Amino acid sequence: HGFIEKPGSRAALCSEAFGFLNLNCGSVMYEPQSLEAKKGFPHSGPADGQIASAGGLFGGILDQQSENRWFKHIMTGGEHTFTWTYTAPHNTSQWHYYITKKGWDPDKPLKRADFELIGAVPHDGSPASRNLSHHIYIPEDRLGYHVILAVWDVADTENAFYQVIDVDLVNK
Ligand SMILES: [Cu+]
Repeated sequence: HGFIEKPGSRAALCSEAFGFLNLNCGSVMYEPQSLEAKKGFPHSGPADGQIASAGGLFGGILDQQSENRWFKHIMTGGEHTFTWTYTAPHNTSQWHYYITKKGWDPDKPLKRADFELIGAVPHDGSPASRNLSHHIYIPEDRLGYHVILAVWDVADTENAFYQVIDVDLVNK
C-alpha cells in the first residue's frame, strides 16, 4: 500500500484555509492510489480486467462517467514533481504511467494510441529504479482534460494495483 505525496496537498484544500467556512473536500479521496487489481474474480466493484476485450477501454468511457470519477487536478505548464509515498515491504516488479490523449481514430492504433507513456520504471537495480519521485513536463501552450493511467505491478503475487487520476493540464 501507498498514497500520493506530491504535487500539492489535498488535505490542505479540505482544511478551513479554503476560506474560513466553506470547502470542497472531495472526500472520495481516501485510497485512490491504492486501487487494487485482481486476476480472476471477484472484483467487489464493477468488472476490471477487461483490457483485451477493451470492455475497460471503449466501454471505459462509462468509467470516465462514473460516480467514482474523482476530481481533475489542475496543473499549469512547466515540469511538476510527482511523488508517491509507500508503507510497502512489497516487491514491485514494474511501474509505468501514461496520460490519455484526445481524438483517437479507428483507422489507426486506437487501443494503444489512446495514450502516451509519460514514464516507466522497472525493478532492476541502481538509484534509477529506486527513484520514487519523478518530474514530468506539462506543455505550456495547451489546455485540456487527460487522465493519468498508472500501473504498479507486484512481483510477490499475481495481483497488482492499477490506478487513475483525472487532470486538467493547462497553459503557463
Ligand atoms: Cu500493501
